[PDB]
Amino acid sequence: GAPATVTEQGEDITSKKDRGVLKIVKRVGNGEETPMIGDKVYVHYKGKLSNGKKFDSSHDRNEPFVFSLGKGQVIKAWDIGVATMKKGEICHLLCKPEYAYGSAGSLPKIPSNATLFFEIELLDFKGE
Ligand SMILES: CC[C@@H]1CCCC[C@@]1(O)C(=O)C(=O)N1CCCC[C@H]1C(=O)O[C@H](CCc1ccc(OC)c(OC)c1)c1cccc(OCC(=O)O)c1
Repeated sequence: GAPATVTEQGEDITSKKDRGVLKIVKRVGNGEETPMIGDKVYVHYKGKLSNGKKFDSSHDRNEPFVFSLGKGQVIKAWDIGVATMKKGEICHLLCKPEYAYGSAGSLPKIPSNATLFFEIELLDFKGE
């Protein structure tokens, strides 16, 4: 399925080249511009564990997830991955635990040492 395909065929987008964050572009977005550090970014996402269990979806809440990019407001894989996206882009992101919740996890849904899969759609970005 999609998690196997990004694991086996994804692009390593880490600066370290450590395979910690892998990406496949699923829907090509608009033009060339990507968001910059400090931009307010609006996204929709769904996330799943390596055991196949869904853990969250913004679509199910009928509102986007909003954060400021590159400020450590989200897990490392998301600051790294969203920074690569064009407006309107949908991608798949595989996140090894060192770029996600590590050995701690996030109770109750995320266990220790968890590799995470996300589908992410970048809706918009703007400077404040
Ligand atoms: C079950 C996983 C998780 C549980 C908390 C709510 C969100 C959650 O359901 C989830 O799907 C998730 O795993 N997210 C939410 C969408 C962005 C990616 C990821 C996330 O980063 O959530 C953070 C969790 C807290 C956090 C922030 C920064 C960290 O490192 C710098 C970090 O490391 C372990 C952990 C989150 C949750 C809620 C809001 C967030 O930012 C916007 C805001 O603060 O209003 C961010």
